[PDB]
Amino acid sequence: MNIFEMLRIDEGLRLKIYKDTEGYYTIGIGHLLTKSPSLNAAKSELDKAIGRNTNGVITKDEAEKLFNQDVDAAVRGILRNAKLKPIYDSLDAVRRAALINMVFQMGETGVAGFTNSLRMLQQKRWDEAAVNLAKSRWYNQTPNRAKRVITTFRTGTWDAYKNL
Ligand SMILES: [Cl-]
Ligand SMILES: [Cl-]
Ligand SMILES: [K+]
Repeated sequence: MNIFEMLRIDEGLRLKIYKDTEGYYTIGIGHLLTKSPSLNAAKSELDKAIGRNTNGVITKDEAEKLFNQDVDAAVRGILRNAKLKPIYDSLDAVRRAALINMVFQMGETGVAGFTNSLRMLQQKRWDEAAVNLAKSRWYNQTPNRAKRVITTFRTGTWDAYKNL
């Protein structure tokens, strides 16, 4: 297991524009296109992102290319953020993937807002961090995914993803 495999499980793979859990146009492996309710806007983006006039469908290789970029951008965002960098630096590699996962799903700004959870993580109070992380809109809206990510932070193992 690794961050790519982890996120592939959590986000799935769809080759045509679809709506994510929040109702937002997305494609490939969780690549958010826009928060706009306009499909045309989403199609625009798709074309910009892939570099060609697509008509809302992409190939698997194209989906994987956006995913590679997206994982890299999440790591990049954590590293540039004053609130997240120290947390990321303090973690082991399995927990680092859990944080990248959160940032991919909600964005740098979003995760940096998790102040208290972040502090418990940096303190390495795993059980407490896990309880705290669950007290969130994130957990309530995507509880199965959240539980997976939280278990990863709690244990430092991939047990939540094995068998998937
Ligand atoms: Cl993009
Ligand atoms: Cl879920
Ligand atoms: K998805």
